Amino acid sequence: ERPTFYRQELNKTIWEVPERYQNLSPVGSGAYGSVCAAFDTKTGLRVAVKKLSRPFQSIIHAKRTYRELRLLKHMKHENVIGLLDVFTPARSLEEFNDVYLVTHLMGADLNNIVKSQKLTDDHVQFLIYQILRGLKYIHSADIIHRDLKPSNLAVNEDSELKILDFGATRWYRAPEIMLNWMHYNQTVDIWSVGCIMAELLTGRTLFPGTDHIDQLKLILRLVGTPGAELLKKISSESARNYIQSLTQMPKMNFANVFIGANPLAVDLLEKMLVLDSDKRITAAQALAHAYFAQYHDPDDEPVADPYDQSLESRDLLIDEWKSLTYDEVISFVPPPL
Ligand SMILES: Cc1ccc(-n2nc(C(C)(C)C)cc2NC(=O)Nc2nc(CCOCc3cccnc3)cs2)cc1
Ligand SMILES: CCCCCCCCO[C@@H]1O[C@H](CO)[C@@H](O)[C@H](O)[C@H]1O
Repeated sequence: ERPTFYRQELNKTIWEVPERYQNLSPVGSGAYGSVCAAFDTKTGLRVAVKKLSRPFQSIIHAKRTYRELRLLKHMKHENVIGLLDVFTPARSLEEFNDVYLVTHLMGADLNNIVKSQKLTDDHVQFLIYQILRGLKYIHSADIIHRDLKPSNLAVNEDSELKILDFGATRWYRAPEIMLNWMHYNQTVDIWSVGCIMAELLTGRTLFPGTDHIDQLKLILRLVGTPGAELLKKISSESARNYIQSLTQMPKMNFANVFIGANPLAVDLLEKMLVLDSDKRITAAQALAHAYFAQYHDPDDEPVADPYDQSLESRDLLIDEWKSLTYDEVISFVPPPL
């Protein structure tokens, strides 16, 4: 049976939700979009309901709506955001204009956990382990996050962590993304992890650049200027010439940057924050690293089913994206509680 819906004025608009979702009230001010906290009476969970803004206004909007819904429907891992529900008040394709996404209500992101303070080594181990476990899964589906940072990491009271993407902001970006490289390795995400880890250990931003060029300046100070093997890999003549014109600075001693840190943590950081992306440790390799001895379990670090990114990259008409999105809404099956 189709659930009974009720209507209510929220965020300047008329929301229409199934009655299982009780006591809607706006959260985040507006920083997560049009979102209300709610209580799901069916499951006994506090949830967040997001009303997608203008989902089918343009081809780009329609495409984004379909890409996010399809992707979130595919994500089924403890350390990655999942969808609790998705619904529309519409009874048919003809009147289909709104899409609501339902997730767990999240009380905190990683910054709310850190508060610019050092964490214990055991706590760092646990948090980084979970990020890497979630990344192994995401990367196995051939997906690159590309914007991993503390505000994209949800963390509950028992420090259980989920990777999401809400869509300063450059502090965790891989140098090759800063340089508009275009053939990104999955290890761009590993760079971000190294930056996050370093901050958890020290309670300070590793590379707090003031602007774009400063960010790169700070990075090079730690990891040194490119060696000969890396110089060989630069197709760009201008990039090649400029780096050749630079003054050679050696890699810093990480042990003398993270003073008093677990030497296993120092070792891992050295393997994450390598300028040459081809030489960075992968998510799977990082999980097997000794730093995570107390958490690593080879039999419970699952991979994803294959994910088709070509379907979302098509050039389709607005009503085609809308119909395909509608199908995704209708075929949705909630997770086992
Ligand atoms: C176009 C596009 C496509 C794919 C993505 N991706 N890619 C990923 C992964 C690659 C899987 C990481 C994840 C997303 N998307 C994603 O996380 N979306 C979210 N939507 C909400 C609902 C609103 O916040 C609720 C709330 C707010 C405050 C408190 N408590 C709850 C949460 S997380 C993004 C954009
Ligand atoms: C002056 C700053 C130099 C930064 C150089 C960053 C090099 C990143 O590393 C590069 O990543 C590319 C994109 O995935 C790969 O194609 C290359 O093989 C790899 O060497």
